[PDB]
Amino acid sequence: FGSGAIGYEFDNRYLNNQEMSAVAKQRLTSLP
Amino acid sequence: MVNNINWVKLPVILDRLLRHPLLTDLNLETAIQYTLDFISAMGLPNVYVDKIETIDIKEYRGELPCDLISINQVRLHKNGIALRAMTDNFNAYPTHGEPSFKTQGRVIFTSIKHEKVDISYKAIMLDDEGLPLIPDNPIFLKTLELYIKKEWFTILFDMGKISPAVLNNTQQEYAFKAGQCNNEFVIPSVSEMEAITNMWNQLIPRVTEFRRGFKNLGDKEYIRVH
Repeated sequence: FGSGAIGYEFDNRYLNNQEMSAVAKQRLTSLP
Repeated sequence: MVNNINWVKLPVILDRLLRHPLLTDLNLETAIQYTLDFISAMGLPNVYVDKIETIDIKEYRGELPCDLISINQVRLHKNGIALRAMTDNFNAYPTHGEPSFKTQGRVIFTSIKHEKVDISYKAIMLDDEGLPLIPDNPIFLKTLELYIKKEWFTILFDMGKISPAVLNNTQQEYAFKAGQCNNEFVIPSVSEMEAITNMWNQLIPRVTEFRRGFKNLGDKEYIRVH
């Protein structure tokens, strides 16, 4: 059948947690 | 400063920024604000125009010029004797000396009641438009360009539209050129190291150059033969 309001929010939340991991590897380094 | 300050209009900085395709949404309006933040943060006294105005003090107060940014000295008009600074907490206030001044807004607060004073000050150089005019120094111009590129990239890094490696390169390159631009404007010319030489080499030390307009500061000290 079909209804995609919980498939959407779980997929949108998995890409959020994957994006959250990617921005936690960002470093503005502090050697010369 | 070794080089002369030849003046150019603000849109000459926009030919240089819009060579970068990520800085193509920049304006004159954004170039105006980021220039004045840059001009201030460097604090180079060669970028300002030296002016002198005589104002009259009515009662320990006088109205300051509209373009004034920093006072070089205030002095009296009839004597030429310079005013130092107001350390008094109770200045023009009576109960039941060496003259002074104090400036907060567009008002100067002196120690003298009814007197005319000369004020030597610094202003910003303007255009035919009432807009700032910047040096054509390609060191100044490059690091003003790197200033605006670092303020625009900092917004874009907060938005997530710039790599942290990209901003780290811009923050590094602005950091080098800002010291090179400081040293370009501060380090004296050959003709200013001669006045520095004459102040430094003084057998009888001259310790009252503030009373004059620092006029005889770089004068050479001569000793008679005996």
